[PDB]
Amino acid sequence: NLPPNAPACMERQLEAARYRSDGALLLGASSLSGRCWAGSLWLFKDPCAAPNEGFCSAGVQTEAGVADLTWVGERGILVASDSGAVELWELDENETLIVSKFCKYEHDDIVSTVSVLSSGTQAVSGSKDICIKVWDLAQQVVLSSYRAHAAQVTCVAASPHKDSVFLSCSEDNRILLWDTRCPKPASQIGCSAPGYLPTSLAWHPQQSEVFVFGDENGTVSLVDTKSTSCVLSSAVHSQCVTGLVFSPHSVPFLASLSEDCSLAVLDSSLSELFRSQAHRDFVRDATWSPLNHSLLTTVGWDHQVVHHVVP
Amino acid sequence: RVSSGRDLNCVPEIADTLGAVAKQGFDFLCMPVFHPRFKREFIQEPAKNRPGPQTRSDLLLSGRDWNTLIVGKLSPWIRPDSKVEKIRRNSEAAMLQELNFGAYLGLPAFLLPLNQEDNTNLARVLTNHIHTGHHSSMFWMRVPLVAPEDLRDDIIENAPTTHTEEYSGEEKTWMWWHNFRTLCDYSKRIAVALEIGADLPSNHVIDRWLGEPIKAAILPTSIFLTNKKGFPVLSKMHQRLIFRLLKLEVQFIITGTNHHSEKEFCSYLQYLEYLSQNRPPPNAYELFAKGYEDYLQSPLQPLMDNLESQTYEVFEKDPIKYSQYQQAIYKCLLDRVPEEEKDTNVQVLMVLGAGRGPLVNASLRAAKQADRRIKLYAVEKNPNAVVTLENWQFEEWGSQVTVVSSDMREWVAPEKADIIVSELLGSFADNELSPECLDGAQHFLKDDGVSIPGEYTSFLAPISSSKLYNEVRACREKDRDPEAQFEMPYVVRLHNFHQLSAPQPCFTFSHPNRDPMIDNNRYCTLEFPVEVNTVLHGFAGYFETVLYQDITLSIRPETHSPGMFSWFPILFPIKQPITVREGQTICVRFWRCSNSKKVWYEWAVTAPVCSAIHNPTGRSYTIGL
Ligand SMILES: Nc1ncnc2c1nc1n2[C@@H]2O[C@@H]([C@@H](O)[C@H]2O)[C@@H](c2ccc(F)c(F)c2)CCN1
Repeated sequence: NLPPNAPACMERQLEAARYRSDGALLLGASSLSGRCWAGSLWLFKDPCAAPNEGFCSAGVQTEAGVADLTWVGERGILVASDSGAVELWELDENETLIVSKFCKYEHDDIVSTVSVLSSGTQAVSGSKDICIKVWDLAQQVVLSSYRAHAAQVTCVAASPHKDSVFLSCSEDNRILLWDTRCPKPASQIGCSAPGYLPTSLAWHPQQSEVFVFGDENGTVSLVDTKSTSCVLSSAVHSQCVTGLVFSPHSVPFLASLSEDCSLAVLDSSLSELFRSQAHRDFVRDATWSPLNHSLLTTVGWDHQVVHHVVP
Repeated sequence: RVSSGRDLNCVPEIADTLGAVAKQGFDFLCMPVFHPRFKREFIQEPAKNRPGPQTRSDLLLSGRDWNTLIVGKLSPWIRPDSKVEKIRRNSEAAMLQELNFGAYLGLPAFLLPLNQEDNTNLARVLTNHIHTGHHSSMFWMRVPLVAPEDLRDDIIENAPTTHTEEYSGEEKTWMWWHNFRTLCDYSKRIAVALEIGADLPSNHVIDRWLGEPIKAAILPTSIFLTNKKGFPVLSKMHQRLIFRLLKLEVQFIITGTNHHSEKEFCSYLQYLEYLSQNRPPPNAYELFAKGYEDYLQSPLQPLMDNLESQTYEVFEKDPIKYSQYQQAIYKCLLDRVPEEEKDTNVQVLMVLGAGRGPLVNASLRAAKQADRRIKLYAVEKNPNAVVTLENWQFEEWGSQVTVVSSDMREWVAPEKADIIVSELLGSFADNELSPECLDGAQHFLKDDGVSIPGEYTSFLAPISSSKLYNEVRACREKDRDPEAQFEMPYVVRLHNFHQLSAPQPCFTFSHPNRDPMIDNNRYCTLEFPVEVNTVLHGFAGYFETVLYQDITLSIRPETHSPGMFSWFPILFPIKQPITVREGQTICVRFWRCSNSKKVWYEWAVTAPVCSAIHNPTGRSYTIGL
């Protein structure tokens, strides 16, 4: 059986995989080829049934493609769209449908990265239009708009606990540390060398002054904000690092994504513990199960949902 | 009206999206031909064997629609000048694939960005595509007026924006373009899509794009202000630029999402049409010139060639020209015969090169106006023109006019003249051989005789125009020097160009020439002070003439005789363009040379660098004596 207003077909290119604190799986997918270039949002209360369409809890189709996604609590879905819009999709009371709360066209090009700030009432979006926008999710408006960068914004990552703080990186070779509290909010941080372009950002979930970034040449970097001259880095991938996700563990593992179609799992020293070649196309997301902490669920452009067992 | 298009980097259903933009009032659409986010791999397995389709089918539009309504767009992940080998290699293959798909589709144009200094490998890959079969497709290089790094918000505390003026730095985007089009060897198929931002740069920066092949202007919604009634409008400075760009007949492109959500997307368009309809009207010169803009013509040689009937017709529909000739004759006759002699002293007036007779009639209207007596002689070498003259002499003029069917240099006159009148001038004054003709004629002028015109001077000005250089470069003919097209002047209504310095007088001739040893050969050195950074492509020539006293004719822009749409400026190209820095002087040498059979010009730039001497011995160009 298929839920109401949901299509019987799923878009081949899987963009985002996000677990809710209960364990239900959020899927964002785009049609990147063929006649129709659109997107969709899917919910799976049974995560082992995904990617299969006729065995979902909820499903909706968007006008344009899904470049990025984030949970807004337990019933909210914040969408980075090709349309230049930031979309907030409100979940149903019975959690059967996915209904459009707001769709605002503020960015002048594809919105590529979205991150919800620690309060859950504010969010930051990064776009190909080179802008960075701070959003108020209740009033459905842009609070602040920053042209800090000189090239397309690749990754915006909100800090774990400060609403003022978020990282951003761009094809202009800048990693910017932000604090909405300063009159000049952004601050250029990173390694001594200019190196390769920054592609992915992830804060440490415990050390609040520490983060990790992946470059376009497959190198993962461990950076402390204070020292501002990178401590440790390993060449984890043969191609661009798409995403970096820390495990929910008190002592966390780092999941490394790539266009080399592999997933790697690393420790504190960035050493390789696990690697999966399960995917036949680009690895686009990773989420660890809130329930089984040793489980890691990846999605790819090969329309595969691979559930991993990390020891 | 206005040729305008819509820029979209998001098209979910190609058929629906096209109808919507046509409904809004757009003549075309700029869109991706592969999904912008859809990165393809060409070397490494498993991503290399990604199953198809790789984009949407060509069957989704008619051939006509692809040919006329769709401008293709390069995918933004394609970076042929990336510092990462792997990315460079995939971007090359991806660029070829998308460019070849655009060619397959039959697209009229395709957009590629210049968003950084180094675009060498992008230029290499485009050049190789351009030489892979002969096609008519155009390439639009998306360049901003202001680099994004120079317009960023001053919000990075440890990396502030440079407030210090950097004259050359503010023109960096022109250098990105110049290098790219130099590397691509000035392909006629490569043009500019000039992206205009919120805050315009210095006037000098906007002045660099003078003479450049601007085919499209990109206006983002972000740059439109909001008027009191909520409509999108532009700053007075932004309006000036649009007015300057309408003259270039560019296609305007609207990019970005709608920020005037109260109104529709035709709102941004309606402002452009409104601005289009509210421009200072095209004057008699601007209206006549329409169609001839930067169109290269050969200078007339009416001595060597017998002009066709319709050439005479063009240079007759100029009443200002013959009002001034009439006035110069009127004023001369009064100075030669006083009121007491107004019926005893009859003046020998010779029209030398009478054409179809408008100068003859002008000498008639100037005899009755001055109420003085004249005996007219109408000399003309062109026997076909003499047909029109001899029919005029029979049907209207009568015994007053004596038509002479001869060249003025070979004619034996029965009596000496009081006034010899002629229009033997061209766009560079002496370029139709007025000195030589009038020297061969002054023997039959009285010792106190008047020549109308009595003096003429040519002027030169250095110009920049990569459009006109390319236009010339295209004039190669088989069975002649592959470079002879740069060693000849062109009559051209100079349009898309930049005058680098004030016109300065070159060669002057006076009539009659009282010199015991008359020499029509010349050598002139000019020093043109340049206050811009530019590229010199050639020299525009104009003239000035004194018919009689204060009565003059001019095509020098400063002193232009108003209404004289007849004469267009001449262009003297140079084989190789020359970089000129701000503060430098352009020094040019010009010679007027001759032998018994022919006359020609030779020219060379000596400063800031040397050129070759152009047209040595009249090898590429001569004026037949
Ligand atoms: N050495 C010479 N002996 C006798 N006649 C000569 C001549 N040289 C020229 N002419 C004849 O005079 C005119 C031509 O008809 C020409 O055949 C004249 C002209 C050109 C274009 C016009 F539209 C125009 F109205 C008038 C200029 C050319 N000079």
